[PDB]
Amino acid sequence: QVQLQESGGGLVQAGGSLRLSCAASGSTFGIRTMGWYRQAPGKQRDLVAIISSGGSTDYADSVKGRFTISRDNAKNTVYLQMDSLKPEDTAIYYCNARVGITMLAHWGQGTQVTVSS
Repeated sequence: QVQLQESGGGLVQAGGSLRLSCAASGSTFGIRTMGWYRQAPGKQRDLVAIISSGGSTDYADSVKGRFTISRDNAKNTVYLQMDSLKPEDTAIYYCNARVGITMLAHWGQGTQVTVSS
């Protein structure tokens, strides 16, 4: 069982930055991937950044070059550095790992990101 603790979001001006933190606990040793998802108002939740245990990363086109996902193994935390924020980035952000059809963990409350202009 893996629990995920999301933090770092909030209200920020366009062009500003936020750093999201996804802290994992439980059977964390075997986590293959970890993704940052976002869910804009009224929209499906989509994966926008993902990192492998090896540190490999992948990004949704919309956030490429602006968001950076990284992990600190010692702290069992996966970060999303969000730079050059746009109003279009407003969403609740969640971290999770997909395991087949289902997810590694119950979805957390996520962390609201609101980008004002």
